[PDB]
Amino acid sequence: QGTNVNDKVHFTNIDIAIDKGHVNKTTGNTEFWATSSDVLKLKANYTIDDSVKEGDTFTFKYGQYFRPGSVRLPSQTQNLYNAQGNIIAKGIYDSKTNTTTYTFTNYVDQYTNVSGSFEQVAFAKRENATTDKTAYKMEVTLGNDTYSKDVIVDYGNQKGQQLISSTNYINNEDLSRNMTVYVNQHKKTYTKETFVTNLTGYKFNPDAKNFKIYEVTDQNQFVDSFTPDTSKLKDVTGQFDVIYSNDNKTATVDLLNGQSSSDKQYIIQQVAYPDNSSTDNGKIDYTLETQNGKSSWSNSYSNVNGSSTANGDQK
Amino acid sequence: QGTNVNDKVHFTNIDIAIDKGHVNKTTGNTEFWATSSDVLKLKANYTIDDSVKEGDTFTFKYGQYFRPGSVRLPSQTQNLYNAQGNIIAKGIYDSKTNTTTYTFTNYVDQYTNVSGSFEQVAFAKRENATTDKTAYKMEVTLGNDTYSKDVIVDYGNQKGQQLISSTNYINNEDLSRNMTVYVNQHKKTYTKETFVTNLTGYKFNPDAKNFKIYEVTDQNQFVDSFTPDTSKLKDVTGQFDVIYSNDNKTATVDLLNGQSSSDKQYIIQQVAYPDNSSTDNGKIDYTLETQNGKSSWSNSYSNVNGSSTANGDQK
Ligand SMILES: [Mg+2]
Ligand SMILES: [Mg+2]
Repeated sequence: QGTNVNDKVHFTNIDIAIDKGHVNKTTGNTEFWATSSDVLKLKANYTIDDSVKEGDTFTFKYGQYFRPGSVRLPSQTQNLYNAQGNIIAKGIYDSKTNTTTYTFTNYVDQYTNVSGSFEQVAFAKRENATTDKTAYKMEVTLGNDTYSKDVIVDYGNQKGQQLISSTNYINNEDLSRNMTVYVNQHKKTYTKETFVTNLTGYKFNPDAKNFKIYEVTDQNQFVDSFTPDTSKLKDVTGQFDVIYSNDNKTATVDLLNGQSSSDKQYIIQQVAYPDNSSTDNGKIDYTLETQNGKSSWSNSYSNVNGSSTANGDQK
Repeated sequence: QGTNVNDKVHFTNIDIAIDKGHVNKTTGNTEFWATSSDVLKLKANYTIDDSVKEGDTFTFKYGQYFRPGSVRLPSQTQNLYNAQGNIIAKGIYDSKTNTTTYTFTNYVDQYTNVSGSFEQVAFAKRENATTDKTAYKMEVTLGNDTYSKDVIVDYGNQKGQQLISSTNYINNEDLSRNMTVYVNQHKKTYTKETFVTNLTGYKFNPDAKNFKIYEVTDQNQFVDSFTPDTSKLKDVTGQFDVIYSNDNKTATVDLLNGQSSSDKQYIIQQVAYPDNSSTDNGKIDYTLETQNGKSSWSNSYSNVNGSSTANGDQK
């Protein structure tokens, strides 16, 4: 009962593809533009040996640079279906081990000569696949069958920009946007440095204590993937006053923080929660006001479903 | 009751954008590649005059070349929401008049100073926006506020191909693929002409009488949009023998049809139904076997969700 049957579930035609992929003007390669709506697609065929029984298990093990999901983190639930639309294997995905463990239903005792296929949306493990225009080996083991493919990733980090942001990830359970903002990558000096975030369709939760400010101590902390390793970083959150306003849709912080000038470099992380469950569409707008003027970077969320919103004053 | 309040619902910042759009390498323009996953996005802000009351109506009227929806036809249901996630206007889209009529709830009596916005996925009206690399004026009237934007469409009709297919539309209610296949656009002569369709993840319904063969009598009838006008066409369906096999996943037709040779040109339409409701992913493969060898064209469906299937022999 619970027997591991990795050796009895046989995968063929394993493939990782970039969907849709962006062709690099100069090199001619198709790349994975992770911040331009590309995803990875993992596909395979499989057969199940007849001796497999109800409750037998098998695993999908994903590698260092590869995981299921998209910008949105994968569900803990991962199921496989039959052509009738019924679940035949119930899977639990563990992020810590980057592994899904599937358990067969009674389908495998009710049916013989089973063959199937799947297609799964997949992505870079951003905390490891860190750097723009760099090939990373995307690896997976389905049962005991291994496959790998090199994928060139680009996240578009423009290291000359004084303000640049990206979605780090979307939470699968609450659809919150988990943001990463890079301030001062090019190491200028400022004598005014007001950082404002304005949310459309989202709100901050100040009580959740998830607006975090890290002082960079090494340029290589700014990973191109916008998924820095917050355990390497200097947390200075408590030194700053983050002021909320506009129904928790605006956050303002004086990054000078009582100094007359600063050449400090920052990684800022934030969590923005959709207004309601009818949509997660919206926009997050960043501005940085310095002595030289204002820089801006925005992040828009517009799905293929459409949406609408409205507000008014109750009488 | 039921007062038309088009004059009392005011739209601003109306926009139609191509999402994502494709840049034409030669011309430099951003184009709507309708068969390469682009859609249109209609956006606007609005305000509601306070005198509007429950049951008051307003329209969105779409133009000759523009409609809501995507490759998938729009729902008859079109709602507007507030930031709490509640419906504030219940809409009915009529394809015949290309108009949505919205009815306000009691939100517009219980609230004052209402403003809002929407974002709607939209598309070409393919029966009218027929031709590749052609600008079509995409027009809409929201209330009494009109807007238009020229959009260059491309469907990728390669007129030199002896066989080419496209999705005409996806049915919104049953997710069927409604396909258009062009045979012999360049008008060659054949002495073998076997046309086969193979479905993966879909089945034909032979009983439904929706596999149609039209004999082209004017090159113009091949519209690049793959949405020909079947009223201008010569229906020859009943002359041909369409042979179903492989669990209604394969259809085979001898297009020579008892002649020794043929230079006829054909438009073929078909309807392919998903195996189940858990997904509509899958593929349709077409081949044409002539004296010269075999031509093939395929259409794949791979959503951002993932899917899986399987089949076996019930014990
Ligand atoms: Mg068995
Ligand atoms: Mg009113």
